[PDB]
This record gives sequence, structure tokens and C-alpha cells, in this order.
Amino acid sequence: SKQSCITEQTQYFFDNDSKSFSGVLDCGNCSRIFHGEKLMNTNLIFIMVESKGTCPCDTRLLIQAEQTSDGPNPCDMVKQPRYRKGPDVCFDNNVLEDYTDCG
Amino acid sequence: FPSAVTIKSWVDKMQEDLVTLAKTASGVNQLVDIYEKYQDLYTVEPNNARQLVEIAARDIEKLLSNRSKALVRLALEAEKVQAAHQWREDFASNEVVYYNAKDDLDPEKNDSEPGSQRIKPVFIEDANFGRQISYQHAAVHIPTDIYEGSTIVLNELNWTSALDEVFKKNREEDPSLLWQVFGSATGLARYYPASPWVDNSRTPNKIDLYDVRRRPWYIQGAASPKDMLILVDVSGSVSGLTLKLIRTSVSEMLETLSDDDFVNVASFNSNAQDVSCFQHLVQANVRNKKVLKDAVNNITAKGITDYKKGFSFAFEQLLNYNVSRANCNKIIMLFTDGGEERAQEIFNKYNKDKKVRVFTFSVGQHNYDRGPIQWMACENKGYYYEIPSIGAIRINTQEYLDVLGRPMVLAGDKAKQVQWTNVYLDALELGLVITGTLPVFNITGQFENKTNLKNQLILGVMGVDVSLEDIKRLTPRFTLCPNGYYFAIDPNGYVLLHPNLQPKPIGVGIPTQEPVTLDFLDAELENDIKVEIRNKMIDGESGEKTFRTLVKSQDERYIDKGNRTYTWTPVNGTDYSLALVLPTYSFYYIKAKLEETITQARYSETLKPDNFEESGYTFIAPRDYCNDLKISDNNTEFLLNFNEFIDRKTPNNPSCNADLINRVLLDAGFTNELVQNYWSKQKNIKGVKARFVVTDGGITRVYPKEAGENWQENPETYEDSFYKRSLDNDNYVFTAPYFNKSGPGAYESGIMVSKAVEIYIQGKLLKPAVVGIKIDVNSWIENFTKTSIRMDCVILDDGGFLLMANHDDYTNQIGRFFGEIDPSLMRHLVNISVYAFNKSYDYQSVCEPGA
Ligand SMILES: *[C@@H]1O[C@H](CO)[C@@H](O[C@@H]2O[C@H](CO)[C@@H](O)[C@H](O[C@@H]3O[C@H](CO)[C@@H](O)[C@H](O)[C@@H]3O)[C@H]2NC(C)=O)[C@H](O)[C@H]1NC(C)=O
Ligand SMILES: *[C@@H]1O[C@H](CO)[C@@H](O[C@@H]2O[C@H](CO)[C@@H](O[C@@H]3O[C@H](CO)[C@@H](O)[C@H](O)[C@@H]3O)[C@H](O)[C@H]2NC(C)=O)[C@H](O)[C@H]1NC(C)=O
Ligand SMILES: *[C@@H]1O[C@H](CO)[C@@H](O[C@@H]2O[C@H](CO)[C@@H](O[C@@H]3O[C@H](CO)[C@@H](O)[C@H](O)[C@@H]3O)[C@H](O)[C@H]2NC(C)=O)[C@H](O)[C@H]1NC(C)=O
Ligand SMILES: *[C@@H]1O[C@H](CO)[C@@H](O)[C@H](O)[C@H]1NC(C)=O
Ligand SMILES: *[C@@H]1O[C@H](CO)[C@@H](O)[C@H](O)[C@H]1NC(C)=O
Ligand SMILES: *[C@@H]1O[C@H](CO)[C@@H](O)[C@H](O)[C@H]1NC(C)=O
Ligand SMILES: *[C@@H]1O[C@H](CO)[C@@H](O)[C@H](O)[C@H]1NC(C)=O
Ligand SMILES: *[C@@H]1O[C@H](CO)[C@@H](O)[C@H](O)[C@H]1NC(C)=O
Ligand SMILES: *[C@@H]1O[C@H](CO)[C@@H](O)[C@H](O)[C@H]1NC(C)=O
Ligand SMILES: *[C@@H]1O[C@H](CO)[C@@H](O)[C@H](O)[C@H]1NC(C)=O
Ligand SMILES: *[C@@H]1O[C@H](CO)[C@@H](O)[C@H](O)[C@H]1NC(C)=O
Ligand SMILES: [Ca+2]
Repeated sequence: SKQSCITEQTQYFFDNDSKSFSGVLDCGNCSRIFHGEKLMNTNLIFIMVESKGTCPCDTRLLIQAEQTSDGPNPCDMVKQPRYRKGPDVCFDNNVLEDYTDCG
Repeated sequence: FPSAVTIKSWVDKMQEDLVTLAKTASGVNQLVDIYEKYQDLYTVEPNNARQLVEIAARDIEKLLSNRSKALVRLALEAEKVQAAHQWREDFASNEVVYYNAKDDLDPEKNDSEPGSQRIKPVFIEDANFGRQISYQHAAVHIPTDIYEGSTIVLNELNWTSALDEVFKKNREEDPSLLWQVFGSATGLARYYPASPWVDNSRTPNKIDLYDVRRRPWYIQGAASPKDMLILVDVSGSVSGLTLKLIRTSVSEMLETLSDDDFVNVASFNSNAQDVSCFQHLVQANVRNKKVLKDAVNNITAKGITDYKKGFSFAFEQLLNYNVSRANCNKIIMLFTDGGEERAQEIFNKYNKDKKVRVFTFSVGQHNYDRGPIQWMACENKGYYYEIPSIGAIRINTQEYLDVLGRPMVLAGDKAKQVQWTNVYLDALELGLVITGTLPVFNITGQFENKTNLKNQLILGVMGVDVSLEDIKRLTPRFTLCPNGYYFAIDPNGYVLLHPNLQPKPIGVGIPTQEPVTLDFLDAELENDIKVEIRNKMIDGESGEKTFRTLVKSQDERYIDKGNRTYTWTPVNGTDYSLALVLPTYSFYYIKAKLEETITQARYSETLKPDNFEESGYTFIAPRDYCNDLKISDNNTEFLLNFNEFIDRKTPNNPSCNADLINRVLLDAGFTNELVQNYWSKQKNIKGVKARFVVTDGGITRVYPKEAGENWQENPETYEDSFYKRSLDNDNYVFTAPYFNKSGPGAYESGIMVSKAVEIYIQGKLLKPAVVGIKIDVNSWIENFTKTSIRMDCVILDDGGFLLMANHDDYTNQIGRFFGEIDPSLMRHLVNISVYAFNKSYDYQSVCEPGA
């Protein structure tokens, strides 16, 4: 029915510790004015943008969801692979071995 | 555009409104008052992380050494019994009586075989295994491709009943033992708790391809780690059927490779080249094996053959020490059909002292000369296999494993050491298990030294399952904060034990019997400090490191800037390494001291599901309160059974633990004393819709009992995303509702707002509970619409989720990601760096089957 699958996922968070962020959005051939105020003593932000019904800049979307994807390129993570310690002891090349049994 | 100060004062007014509403409705400082008032009913105990880590590490070591001693006993008896066995060919009179796991439960006498009389067992139900178990004898599994009446099989069925006795005596000494099994080198598996074969007794569409000699634990115990280099021979003559068989053989040969074995696939026709993007021996993990399989399936047959140009490539790749390797058992697998070139010169030059073996396979139904192909194996320590059709694909790889285990046998008792397997799913269903393996040698001619015909092979491999639920009881997490946990690690970095390890096969790519090997860095969010900690742990040394992390939330929608302390120690006498993650506010906890025998009662009567108006609507975390209690998903049943088992608890002194029961009863008492003395006295507020509190003890009362019908949060408080989230941020957190989730929704549920209690007991900071308010959306949109509307003044949180807008249409899609509506806004915002982000993969997530 359903199969296991590498699914790249994204999360967002307030990068800066500042509380006020203002500017003008550089939409396609238009201008969008905004002001972001982070409410104190909470995890909420107040985005005071003043532009609606203007030209559409919705070329793509930011889909924050478990989207099906291939994994990391495995041809790249074999050049500098993660640290890894193999088994300490192994048994090969014993001289008493009987080689007369090829088949 | 209003001036900055104007809307800044707007924000100040709305934020003070929200803070006042939350801290007045939930009851933060009043619950703090209760907790500091009752310092006499509990004592704050420390979580000395070093002590906890060493304690759990030595407990895990003791468990693994218990199973190691069981393996030693089983292998001792197996070798001793087989050494004292006399061959036969006449089993008509001397029956071999045994239970064949693939049998019919109906009392049908005609289900038996000429040489052997079958047992009809009596199966009882055991919840330890979850299936039908009979501890009187051991079942036998015989592959469908192997006849159960031949002489080899009947002799193996004879000398393996002392194994029945030792299985029983092993389980008597350690009642907690799971499957213990002798995986015979003739194809048999003889596992002790006799249960029917897992799903393939006699069932249509369902063919039993199980073969014990192909299992990961057998392949692990049967030999040492390899360095394979599969030389496929894609020349002209192998096209047609021979090529199809060659690619199937290569896939089924890669299937016999562990994470300790290193492999590459090359292909030669008048010039040699790799088949994939790799150019050196790469580790044979799941993803690399999948890449090699996908490259082999794309291979085409064309051109003349040059054996020297292919063997030069093979040896030159096996001499590449700049890469990480398993510096052991160097091998070359030649998947040709036949030819007239021995190439004695290339073997003489490259493989002179015979460090590298050569296994030659004559794949295909053809008539070319197999003289050089049989010679290459002889001169170079190898073996020669023939794969004329699909159906001979699956045995010859098992056979090269049979060959590789000679030098392991010739090193008599140095080689008999217990090895533990990666975390795989058990054949007979019990979920994630590791298994210890011990090879069993052939001891027929010893101290009366004889010819030693086949005394270089092994008899099989012993194996005993250890379940990952057996390990999670040696590492108890209910004295820690929910953000703290234990986790272990292989020397390959794969997590043996981790809270982000779920029963389920690991994904390897986009869809069109493998181990669940989840690396450590792929189970959490990878830092550069965490890479250092991983490399420190793998080296098997102790340490400690406190630092600031990025802790993805349990619901995989937010990220917090956490503050953790990784203490770790090696598990002695084992390759593992245990670590305990612990927040800074988690160094102390509450030990409920309720020993009056009547105080526990005076707190317990308050939990009954009839008083759900003086107190709120409660849920009980389904923990191991004690063995008589059996946890269920119907939470009201658990609450009931919990109440009855509270009713008569005094006689259960040596039965079930005072810690969890006292802690939960005390938390119920503190929660009730707040629902009575601060919420029942008020009984209603306009802005709110549901006032609730959650606690680490498991008590999660919600007041109205009607909005609690819209409460879908996990009863186990140690598994709620909002609770662990609220522990981190020392402020109020708005949990945006899940967009387009059929159920309690948003309007008839609300939006969660929560804060963590911050009590001090003798100067020790604690966070025992998080009071949460499900703010009603209508009152809040009313209080918000006293602002500018039409252009849009929106409210966003961590993760950029849409709490509401002034638009009165965005609020219809309340709880959506803001990027799904007006992406340009927060794409820009990310570029201002108000919003960072992290992309991480979840290799262990279910996925729709694409085309
Ligand atoms: C939107 O509606 C009203 C205001 O429009 C908010 O309720 C009021 O919030 C203010 C905050 O500054 C309080 O003063 C108002 O009364 C207070 O109530 C607390 C309760 O303990 C008292 O201790 C104070 O002394 C004061 O009397 C309060 N009004 C009421 C009737 O409670 C409302 O919370 C807001 N909606 C949301 C969702 O936040
Ligand atoms: C462990 O090794 C011993 C010997 O090292 C194996 O026992 C030997 O097995 C062979 C082949 O099964 C026997 O040879 C056969 O003998 C019968 C009767 O003599 C004959 O009819 C056959 O044609 C064949 O020659 C041999 O007798 C037997 N015993 C000895 C002392 O060699 C034993 O099978 C090995 N363990 C396992 C599990 O196979
Ligand atoms: C996951 O998100 C975190 C957010 O903390 C990312 O870490 C941050 O990444 C940026 C970009 O690389 C770093 O900026 C650079 O930092 C260095 C040194 O601080 C500075 O000299 C440069 O000029 C630049 O500003 C930032 O430092 C870093 N933060 C931390 C705490 O390390 C991270 O990159 C994201 N991705 C992954 C895979 O973790
Ligand atoms: C492991 O053994 C060493 C020495 O034998 C000891 O110092 C260390 O404390 C042990 N670790 C644990 C967790 O017991
Ligand atoms: C190890 O085996 C002994 C049997 O002598 C048993 O009493 C003990 O509980 C076992 N230890 C563990 C951790 O299971
Ligand atoms: C092998 O079979 C004989 C004949 O039934 C029996 O006496 C003997 O006990 C068997 N060997 C073992 C190890 O049980
Ligand atoms: C792999 O498959 C693609 C698709 O048919 C093909 O173009 C390519 O040549 C193949 N690779 C090799 C090495 O032939
Ligand atoms: C490996 O490293 C050595 C020394 O850095 C270098 O001479 C050689 O070309 C490298 N590659 C191989 C395949 O040996
Ligand atoms: C832990 O948190 C405190 C305050 O939140 C911070 O000052 C400290 O640096 C953090 N710990 C570490 C190791 O950074
Ligand atoms: C669970 O079972 C109990 C009793 O069997 C019942 O009262 C309750 O409604 C059930 N709940 C669900 C969600 O099935
Ligand atoms: C911001 O936008 C510019 C222009 O599109 C782009 O070049 C840049 O990479 C973005 N990010 C940063 C951090 O400058
Ligand atoms: Ca050819």
C-alpha cells in the first residue's frame, strides 16, 4: 500500500533577537510597505504590511510540509563520509587452511 | 501607513492584553503559590547525569552479558553434542520427532513425513511475545526449497534436541528471554519458543522465501567483514538471459552485505569501469547498496572481453587505502559466463602471496568453456559457483559466506565472541530487536586428530533476540523533563536507542527485510558540536558537553533554541555508548513523599470519572504504573482500571512502584486544588474557551469538559509537542492549529497558549507543569478588529503560521503556513533574516506510491 520514503522537511524560527523590522517589499514592478513588530514576552510577531490587491508576486510558494524528495546525493557523501570505527578483530588468511576445495 | 510609534503602541496594547488574559485565566502564579506552599509534601531530588548515565550503562551491559552467557551455554552444548553424534541413513525405525513450524493447526495425522514423526503442540498465549507460544519444545523452520526428509536434514534434526533442553534451561534462569535460535548451516532454524511460522504456514499469494543462512545475524556471525569488488562481465556474449541472471545475482549478492562490509561494482568489456558514481570501495549501507543496485540494473552488454583489464581494475581498487575500508577479507567476485583466458600473469603480479580471494561465478545456461573460471578460484583461495537459472541465484552467495569462514574456525576459541546486530525488525513479529550471535564449530575430530574432511566449516550460528523495549526499561525517563532522554550509538553511529527511532523500515529513496540503521546525525538536527560529540562517543570514551542547540519540536513544525547537556559513557564490554540528553532546568525533579497511607487516598478520590464538574476533564498518561494495569488506547478504560487498582493498593507493596503512583497522585492533588480555588470560584471568562493544565506526572485536567471533547493531544504528557515546546521558551507560546485536519478544528477548539511554571524550592528552579489556555478565536478577533482593516495586519509565530488576520478571510484558513498564501512576504522576510530555516530529512517517513 504505502512505502518508506526520504521526506525533506523544513522548519522556521525567529533568527534575530531584535523586536522591530521594517521595510518595503520589492514585488515585481510594484512596492509593498510592511513593518514587523515582535510582541514582547511571547512568540508572536505583528507584520504591518500595507499592500493588497496589487500586482501578483506569487511565482512559487513556500511549502513547509513533508514533501517527497530524494535523499542527500550519496555520490557526494562517500568522498568525506562520517566518522566510523570498524570491528577491532577479524580472521582471514590462515595458513592451515585447506585450499583444495574449489568446486 | 501609520507611523512606527503608533502601531508600536498598538502592539504594546495587544501584547499586554494577551499577557494579562493568559496569566489571569490559566493561573500561573497561583499554581506557583500552591507548589511553593507545599514544599513539605515533596522533596526536590537531583538528576546527577553522570550517575544516571553510568547506572543505565552498567544495567545495559548486564543485560547484554546475560544474553552473551546464554549464547555461550548454547554454543558449548551444540558443539559438544554434535561432536558425539554418529552418522546414519536409516530413520524409518529411529524416528526424529520434531515440530515443523509450517504445519496445520487442525488435528490431521496425515501431515507427517516418512522418516520423521511430527509433534502437535499445545499453544498458550504469551503477551511477552504477542503470539502463540509453547515452552515445551523448539520449533523447526525448513526452507521450502529444502526437503525435510533428506539425510542431512534428518541428522541435523537428530543432534539438535539437546538444544531443546538447553533452550528450556536458559529460559528458566532468565525468564525475560526472547527467541533463542540455532541457525543451522544446512538451512534449518530451531528457535526455542515453539510458535507457528510468522505468516507463511500454508497461505496463498504468500510464498516463504526465508532462509536462515541469509539473515543479517547469520551473515554477521558466519564470517568477518568483507571488501567485495563485484566484477560483472558485461560483454557481448552475456547479453540476453545471462545478463538478466547476472544482474539478479549481483543484487542478491549485495543483499548479503552488512554495514561493516565495503563493496564496489565494476564491469569490464575490453576496458573496465565502475557501474555507478562511486570510484572506490564504499560502505555497504542501505543507500549505497540501493545506488549500486540501480546502477547494475542499468547495465548493458556489448563488446569483447579482456580479463586482464578487468582484474587490474579490481586489484587496483582493492589496493586503495586512501578511503575508509574494512581492512579484512579482500574479495573479488567475477560474474562471467565462461572464456578461454586464465590470465595467470595478472594474478601472479597483483595477487602473489594470495591476500585477495577470487570467487568465480559461471552465470547462465550456456556451453562456453568453464576451465579458466574454475582455475581462477583454485589458485586464489576462492570457490567456483554455477548459477544456471533463477532459483540458483539465492544459494551461491550463502555459499561464498560458507567459504569465508574457514580462517575464523581455524582460530578456535578466539573467534567465539558475541556480536550484536543492527536494529532490525524480527521475522516473527516483535518490532525492533537486536540479536547476539555466536558461531558453532564442528568438533568431531579433536584430541584424537582425524582427517578433518569438513572440520573447517561451522555448524551454524547461535542467536538470541534482545528487544528494544527490553532496553528502554533500563533507561527510565520519567524522572527527567520531557525534553531530556537517553540515546545509544553503534561504532558506525547508528542509534541503537533514540526517541526518534520508530518501528519502521528506513526509506532509501522516492518510491516507484533491511535493517533500521538510523544514523545519529540523521535522527536529530545536526550541529558541528553534535558531530564532535558523535565522534567522541564512537571512540568509546566518556565526557560531558553543555551548549546551545536547535531542538526540532515533536510535531515537526517548530524549532527552539535549546540549552542541552550531553553526558555520555561507554557501555563496558560492548561496542555501544550511552548518552543522556538533559536540559539545564532538568537537573532537579519532584520526588513525591506521600507515606501517610491516607494522604494518597485523599488525593486519589478526586480522579474518579463522576466528579468531572468540581475538577476538569482529566486524562491519565498510560505508563507502567504496575504490572496488573494493562495500558490501552481507550483512555477512559485506563482511567477506570487505574481507579480500581488504586482502590486496593496497600497490599501491593512489593508489586508496583511508589514513585510514579505518588507523583501522579500528588500532581492530581495540585491540579485539583487549582481547578477548585482559582477556576471553580470563577467558572467562566469571556475571552477564553478552555482552561487546561498539563503536568509531567501525567495529570492533564481541562476545565469545561466540553472543550475536552475537542482535546486530541496525547494523554502521555511526555509526548505532547506543545508541552515540550512550552518548557523551552520562557514565555507564552501560541500553538497554531493544524490546517485542514478533519476534527475539532479551530473555531470550536481554539488556539493553544501555554506557559511553564517556574517555582523555586530552596533556590532550585523547577518546571513541573504547563498551564494552557485555549483562547477562543471569536473574542480575540473582536479585540483585534479594533484596528485598521483593508490593508492586512497579520499575526505570525515561530514557524510563520497564520494565527489570524484582519482580512476576515484569512481567518477562514486559520492555522495555515503563511507561505501558502502570500509567499513573497516571508521569502523577503527570510532575506531580512527575521526567519531562518533548516532543511532536514526524515528517512523513516511513510510516502505515497508515485508513478
Ligand atoms: C479583548 O477584550 C477585552 C478588552 O477589549 C479583554 O479583556 C480585558 O482585558 C483587560 C486587559 O488590560 C483587562 O483589564 C479587563 O479586565 C481585567 O480582568 C482581570 C481578570 O482577573 C482583572 O484582574 C483586572 O483587574 C481587570 O478587571 C478584561 N476584561 C474582562 C471582562 O475580563 C479580552 O481579554 C480581549 N480578548 C482576548 C482574546 O485577549
Ligand atoms: C562435522 O564433521 C564431521 C567429520 O569431520 C562430519 O561427519 C562426517 O560426515 C561425512 C559426510 O556427511 C560422512 O561421510 C559419509 O559417510 C557415510 C557412511 O560412512 C557414507 O555413506 C557417505 O558416502 C559419506 O562418505 C562421515 O562418515 C562423517 N563422519 C566422519 C568421522 O567423517 C559431520 O557431518 C560434520 N558436521 C555436520 C553438521 O555436517
Ligand atoms: C540551521 O539553522 C541555523 C540557525 O541558527 C544555521 O546556523 C547559522 O547559519 C548561518 C549561515 O551559515 C551562520 O551565519 C554565519 O556565521 C558565521 C559564524 O557565526 C559568521 O562569521 C558568518 O558571517 C555568517 O554570519 C550562523 O553563524 C549559524 N548559526 C550558528 C549558531 O551556528 C544553520 O546554518 C542552518 N542549517 C543547518 C544545516 O544547520
Ligand atoms: C567501565 O570500566 C572502567 C574500568 O573497568 C570504569 O572506570 C568505568 O567506570 C566503567 N563504566 C561504567 C559505566 O561502569
Ligand atoms: C541476569 O540473569 C540473572 C540470572 O542469574 C537474573 O537474576 C538477572 O535479573 C538478569 N539481569 C538482567 C538485567 O536481566
Ligand atoms: C539421535 O538419534 C538416536 C536414535 O533415535 C537417539 O537415540 C539419539 O539420542 C539422537 N541424538 C541426540 C543428540 O538426541
Ligand atoms: C542509464 O540509463 C539511462 C536511461 O536509459 C541511459 O541513458 C544511460 O546510458 C544508462 N547508463 C549507462 C552507463 O548506460
Ligand atoms: C592516495 O594518496 C596517495 C598519497 O596522497 C596518492 O599518491 C594516490 O594517488 C592516492 N590515490 C590512490 C588511488 O592511491
Ligand atoms: C543556557 O541559557 C542561559 C540563559 O538562557 C544562557 O545564558 C546560557 O549561555 C545557556 N547555556 C549555554 C551553554 O550557552
Ligand atoms: C473506549 O472504551 C470505553 C469502554 O470500553 C468507552 O466508554 C469509550 O467510549 C471508548 N472510546 C473510544 C474512543 O473508543
Ligand atoms: C537576498 O536577495 C538577493 C537578491 O535576490 C540575493 O542575491 C541574496 O542571495 C538574498 N539573500 C541574502 C542573504 O542576501
Ligand atoms: Ca564474452
